[PDB]
Amino acid sequence: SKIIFRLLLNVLMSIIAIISYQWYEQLGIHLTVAPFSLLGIAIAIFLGFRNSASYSRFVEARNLWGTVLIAERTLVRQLRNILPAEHDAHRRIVSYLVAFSWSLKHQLRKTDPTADLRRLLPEERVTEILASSMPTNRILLLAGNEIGQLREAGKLSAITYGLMDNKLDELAHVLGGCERLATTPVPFAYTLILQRTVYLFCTLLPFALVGDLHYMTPFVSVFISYTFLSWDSLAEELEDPFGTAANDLPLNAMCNTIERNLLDMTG
Amino acid sequence: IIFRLLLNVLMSIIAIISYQWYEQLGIHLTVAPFSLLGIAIAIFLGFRNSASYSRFVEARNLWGTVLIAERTLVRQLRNILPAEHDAHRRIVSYLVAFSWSLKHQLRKTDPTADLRRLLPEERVTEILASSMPTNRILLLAGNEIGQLREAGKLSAITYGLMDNKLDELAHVLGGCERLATTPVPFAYTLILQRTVYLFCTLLPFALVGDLHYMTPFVSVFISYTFLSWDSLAEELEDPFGTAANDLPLNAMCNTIERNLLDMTGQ
Amino acid sequence: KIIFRLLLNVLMSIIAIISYQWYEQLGIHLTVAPFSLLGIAIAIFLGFRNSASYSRFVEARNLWGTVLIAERTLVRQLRNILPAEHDAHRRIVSYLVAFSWSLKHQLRKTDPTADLRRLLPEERVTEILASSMPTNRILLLAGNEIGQLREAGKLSAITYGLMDNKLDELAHVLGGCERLATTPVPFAYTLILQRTVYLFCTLLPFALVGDLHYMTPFVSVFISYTFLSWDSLAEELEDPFGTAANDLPLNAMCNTIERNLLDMTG
Amino acid sequence: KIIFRLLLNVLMSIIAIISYQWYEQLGIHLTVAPFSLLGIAIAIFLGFRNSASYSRFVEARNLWGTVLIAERTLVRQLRNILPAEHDAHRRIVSYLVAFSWSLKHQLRKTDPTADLRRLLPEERVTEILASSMPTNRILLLAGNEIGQLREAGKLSAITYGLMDNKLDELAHVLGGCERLATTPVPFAYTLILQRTVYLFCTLLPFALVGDLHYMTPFVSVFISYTFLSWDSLAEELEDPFGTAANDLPLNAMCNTIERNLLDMTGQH
Amino acid sequence: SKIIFRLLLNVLMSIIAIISYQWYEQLGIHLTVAPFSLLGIAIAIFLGFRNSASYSRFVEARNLWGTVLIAERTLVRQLRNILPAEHDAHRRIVSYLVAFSWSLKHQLRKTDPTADLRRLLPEERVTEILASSMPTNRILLLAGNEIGQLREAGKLSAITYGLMDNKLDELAHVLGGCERLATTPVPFAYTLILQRTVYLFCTLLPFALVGDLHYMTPFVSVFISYTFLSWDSLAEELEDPFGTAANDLPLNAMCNTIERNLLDMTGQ
Ligand SMILES: [Zn+2]
Ligand SMILES: [Zn+2]
Ligand SMILES: [Zn+2]
Ligand SMILES: [Zn+2]
Ligand SMILES: [Zn+2]
Ligand SMILES: [Zn+2]
Ligand SMILES: [Zn+2]
Ligand SMILES: [Zn+2]
Ligand SMILES: [Zn+2]
Ligand SMILES: [Zn+2]
Ligand SMILES: [Zn+2]
Repeated sequence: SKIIFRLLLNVLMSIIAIISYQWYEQLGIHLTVAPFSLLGIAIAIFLGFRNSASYSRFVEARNLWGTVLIAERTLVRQLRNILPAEHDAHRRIVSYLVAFSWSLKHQLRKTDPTADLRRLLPEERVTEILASSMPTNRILLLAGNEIGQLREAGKLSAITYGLMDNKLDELAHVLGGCERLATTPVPFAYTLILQRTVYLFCTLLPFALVGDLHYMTPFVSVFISYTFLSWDSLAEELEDPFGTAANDLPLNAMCNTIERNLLDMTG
Repeated sequence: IIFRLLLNVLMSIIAIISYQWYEQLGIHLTVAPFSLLGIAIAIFLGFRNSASYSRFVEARNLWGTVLIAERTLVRQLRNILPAEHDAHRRIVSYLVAFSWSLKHQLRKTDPTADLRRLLPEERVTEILASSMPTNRILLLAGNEIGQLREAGKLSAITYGLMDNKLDELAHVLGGCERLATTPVPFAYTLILQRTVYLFCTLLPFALVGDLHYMTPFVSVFISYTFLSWDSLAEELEDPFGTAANDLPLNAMCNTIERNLLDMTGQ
Repeated sequence: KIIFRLLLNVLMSIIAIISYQWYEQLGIHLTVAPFSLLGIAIAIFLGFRNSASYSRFVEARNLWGTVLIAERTLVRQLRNILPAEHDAHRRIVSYLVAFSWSLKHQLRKTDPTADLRRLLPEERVTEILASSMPTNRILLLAGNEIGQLREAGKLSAITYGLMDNKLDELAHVLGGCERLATTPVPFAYTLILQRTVYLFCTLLPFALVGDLHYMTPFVSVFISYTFLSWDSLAEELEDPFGTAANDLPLNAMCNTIERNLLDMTG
Repeated sequence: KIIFRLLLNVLMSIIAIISYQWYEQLGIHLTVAPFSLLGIAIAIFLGFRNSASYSRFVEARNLWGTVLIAERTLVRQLRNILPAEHDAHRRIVSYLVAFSWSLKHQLRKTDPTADLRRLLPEERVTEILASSMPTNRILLLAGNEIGQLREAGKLSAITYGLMDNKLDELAHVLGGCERLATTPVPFAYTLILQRTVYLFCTLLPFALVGDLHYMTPFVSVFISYTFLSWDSLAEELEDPFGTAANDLPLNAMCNTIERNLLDMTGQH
Repeated sequence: SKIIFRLLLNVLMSIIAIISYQWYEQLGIHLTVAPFSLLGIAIAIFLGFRNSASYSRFVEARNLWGTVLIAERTLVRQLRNILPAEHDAHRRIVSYLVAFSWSLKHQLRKTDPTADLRRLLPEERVTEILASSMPTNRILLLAGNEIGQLREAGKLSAITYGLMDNKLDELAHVLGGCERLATTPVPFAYTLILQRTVYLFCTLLPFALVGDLHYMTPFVSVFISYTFLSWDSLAEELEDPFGTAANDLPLNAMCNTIERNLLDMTGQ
């Protein structure tokens, strides 16, 4: 959908290349294919590496969200297995854990967490969380308070308390990894130039292809332009994995899966 | 894969016998632009198959950890409570339930017969009532270990060491679920398949000038190696499938069960 | 500074356009086929190199991501288990925060004394800066604070150990950042490939001008822009701790850390 | 084994010369440009394939490394915690060494009887050999020894846990190696992926004569050597536990760790 | 290096080709550049992949050595933090930790450690350390005897004893990874291929260049051979990161940094 526009332009520069062609020698222009085949292969190589980097940002982001689900399930498991009777702490903690993940989606989508927070917590908490530098980080400190007082209440050994504390550390690592990938994107520094280069190549290519491909120029030029531009825009979607493009991650579904898992695990 | 090679032999034969008419419109196909495109395709094909490959390997890793963490959890119980064979058999049957249930979840098949062969039916009923049955099998197993802990037969220190093995099985379950629902992005294989198939049909048309009657044998050779490589990526999706090059999840589940049993004198 | 070299190449082309006609008396012939073998090879090497430069920048960010993660969870641990002991909260947070600023000045080679005096008594600042490894001594002192809690019976040996592991993480960060700063990417990779990228871009028109006559500036400028752009991209990524817009925003990261740790302790 | 295919390349090259005459007698032609597009595609796929093979080799290399690391530090812990318990030192050490040799035999699909019988008493050798997974049973036996030191009260639960971790590392090695052996990720495609390289290297002189009429054999086999080296080297690394020139020296590694452990308990 | 030698011979093959192009028609050799473009690009792809592997193993070697400093630092931190009064064991452990790094240097450089060992430790210990097949291993065992005796004097708990024991496990992983990088290089086929082919390709190339370019052949055939040989010889450096070459890790300075960190941390 994004590239259909500029594919048709390339058909036009192709028609312009075909109409302008017989005049090359009157206009003084000689444009052979060998120099463009060298330039095109070097962009291919560079598009290959940039796409590899983008995808691996995607794969990392997906992996970090996988750990929210893994580590919330097993903190709840350890609670049910060591303090089975305290359904009261069960429910408090699960709300923090469910809050943490919706809070994190908003942080990364850069949207308002007030609604989701009120749906799950008391409004005194909702405002303690909204007041923080980082709500997600505030939610974790709160979830740790819940576990801390069970230790001070003697319901946990220092060993079974260390076991659950380690799961909140796993979520701290998820939080940091998501902020690194969010706020430190792939260097934009050249993404502007990284893309300027690929379309400049696609319009000039028919002008250099016609001499060989007299009337087939618009076909082979559009085929070539398709592949180069598809790869470059996938590279740019996948490179903001928390974005809202169609190939980005489905953070809403993932927060829902997370909610259903913990609620099913406590009630 | 074998069908589209023949359409290529046809295209090349069409190109051969329609070659007379090439300058009628001034349509002319050079090899040069097609070798630029064929090289930009080989690169992207190379990178994609890389991701398909890494995805398949991760799934084999995950399943390998099942065997490892289950072997080592049963090892600890045998080494620490060599007397308590009742707990031995209980914990082994949950650990074997987990693999089978994970397999059935990944293949979206019913785990009921397997679960009943291993567990008492009250336990099966608790598991299948869950919207996440394999995750609940872990809660049960964690319970067996915990009452060994609450009955004083394990110290907090080794209880914690066994709980950690359960956390490893939890990472397998998550990673399988994440892989199952997170394919390599479809946009990748969409444009690879559009681009690879178009390029193979057009190719004999551009080879016919250079190779007069030789195009069918060289154009077919070129398209076989691109389609071989492209279809390798498709052999490495669905690692949890049932196909011949999909993982042998059943045989791996039998190995798991075979190990834990010979480990407890059965 | 890269744009400068573009215009030199435009000149190399117009000189090569006018240098061209006399080529007879010296007998110099330059086809473009050999130059496409060399430009391809350079592009392969430049792509592999940029990959290494990007992976080094990424590891820099991960390192800094870990101080923020490790300092947050150490302070959360303190407030979760000793929520009364705010006299140790303030001392440790001040140590954690000074570790970050000291780490930053260390990587940027600037006087840290302002930040240290702003966060610690002049007794401390005199002591830390007397050491040859100031960031290492801050970790040592932060280790004392937890250790004194360990002897004061306020922490078990277990949770004393758990907080020790967070200082360990910060020890690995200090080491990793030091290792990135002292061990630059093998310089053989930067200027020897900078020279061959440079030589290649100027010598390119003199080999193009045969096939392209007055297009040569237009096409040679395009190619050179491509190579010099990608090569300059690897320039930036590969000194991640530098002071430059594209480089890591260390001052912001340290302010976020300080605001987070204080926000966790009012 | 590959020098045979190189010589067929000089042969094919002589056919190309003495029959090129009659090629256009039919109107059949072979330029270089199509075979240069195809050879570059193959070279790209060879790089990626060799990248995957190599990373299989490095991982098998890291897992064997961990065997030596974990056996050394477990024996170190045993010596440092229980300096007096030499009978226990000796029993565990022979299990550790039995584990390594039995892992080598398991990966190479050879018989471990002689190494087991040199190191352990026959009641345990028949028990180990009876088992479904002998290396796994050796780990279980090593674990019983550490278990009875705990039940006898000679170890804290903590320091008993520090050594039990050492056994878990060896269990991860065992599983990683099992997966790197019976799980070539793709199979009978390497048959395709290398048959492709074989046919390209035979058709190459037919496509080279026109440009370079009798020089083809020297150029045709230079190129063939290049392509077939990279391919066979990929297949060597693909199977790191094999007996090839570029595969793992498991024997040197099993001998190093035996030598380390005897030197570590005062048997050298 | 030895590279500049090989650049000058390319000036000879070119002038040879310049002055022997005369006889090409008479000798019946035709050498289009096109087939050499296909070989060159192939080799460039393989060289690109290989350099990556070389660079990776170099980066890993620097990483391993970086952990020596981290693990030794924090071990000394834990000792002061946990048993601040025991400056006597502080000094013995640190001399072991210092001997470990110097011995690790000698082991990787394959040089005698006796001098550095004599400088740092009593004579009975130097003899014991030099007897072992792996002195770095024996040094870790000795440092661990120190920690162990502090545990059986009741001066450490089982937990804080564990906290410090982990640091020695870390050091063992360092030893193991370094030993692994030192004994397991990139498979030598990777280079013999890339050494024979890159060299052979670099000299046959002007012979193909002369017909297309006649007297420019030297200038351009040299540019190409510099690019390939730079990239390939640089790979060879990065593959022996523990080598005594100029571009290899500066192991002596890292052992000096390590010795000075550890002395600064302990009063001196
Ligand atoms: Zn986890
Ligand atoms: Zn509950
Ligand atoms: Zn494990
Ligand atoms: Zn039993
Ligand atoms: Zn952490
Ligand atoms: Zn406070
Ligand atoms: Zn270890
Ligand atoms: Zn002994
Ligand atoms: Zn460490
Ligand atoms: Zn001291
Ligand atoms: Zn001439």
